[PDB]
Amino acid sequence: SVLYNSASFSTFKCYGVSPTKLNDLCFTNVYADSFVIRGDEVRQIAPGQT
Amino acid sequence: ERDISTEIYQAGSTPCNGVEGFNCYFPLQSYGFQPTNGVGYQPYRVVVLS
Repeated sequence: SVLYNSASFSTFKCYGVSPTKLNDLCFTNVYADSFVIRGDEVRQIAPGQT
Repeated sequence: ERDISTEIYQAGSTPCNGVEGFNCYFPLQSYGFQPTNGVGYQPYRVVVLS
């Protein structure tokens, strides 16, 4: 709930689970990877692109 | 049970009022059926008998 209310972003989505119910799901050993690319290269950033 | 009516889905906050913007999506989604696709991705035709 602290991901969209203050300010929207370009694209928010999740794979294998609805992003709306991130609260009830319970993960383990969460990593955090971040970087900066061109906006045109966003489509390359997908599970099943190149 | 069968449902026919199509309404724009709302995801969490930001009520849509039938605009399909952020966190709003069209309820249905099409296919990519082609013979060139994989064997699993090929369309099968189902006839249930009850």
